[PDB]
Amino acid sequence: SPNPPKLTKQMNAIIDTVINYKDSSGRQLSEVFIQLPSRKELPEYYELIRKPVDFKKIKERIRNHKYRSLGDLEKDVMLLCHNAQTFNLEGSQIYEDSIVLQSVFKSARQKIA
Ligand SMILES: O=c1nc2n(C3CCCC3)c3cc(C4CCNCC4)ccc3n2c2cccc(Br)c12
Ligand SMILES: [Zn+2]
Ligand SMILES: [Zn+2]
Repeated sequence: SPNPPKLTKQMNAIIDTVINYKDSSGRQLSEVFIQLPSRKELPEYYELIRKPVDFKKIKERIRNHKYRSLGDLEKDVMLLCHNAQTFNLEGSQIYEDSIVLQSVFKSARQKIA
């Protein structure tokens, strides 16, 4: 049966909150994470990261009704942030941005659900 309207509305609002988020410096943290690096330019990314995912793919899964619960969506957002932390150095801007986006996802979920 189709996802109920409440679930659909919740996923769009949560992902939009994460993608649109700007820190105290005015920087949109999601920017680098929208699209994966190219397989031709950065093959080492695909050698180390077993399940690559980006926000474009998460938005595709939301659009095509693939997530059946908020937990399903959370699993992919957490995977994206975990991959950023696996590939990139601890303490780097991209590693630290992914930790902030995990927090933004959780806070947005608490406000809509
Ligand atoms: O884990 C990630 N790490 C990175 N990096 C790092 C590799 C090393 C540098 C940062 C990216 C770098 C790019 C360049 C390409 C060429 N033009 C500039 C930007 C593009 C996407 C990148 N990207 C992700 C994109 C989506 C999801 C995840 Br979870 C990641
Ligand atoms: Zn549809
Ligand atoms: Zn794990």
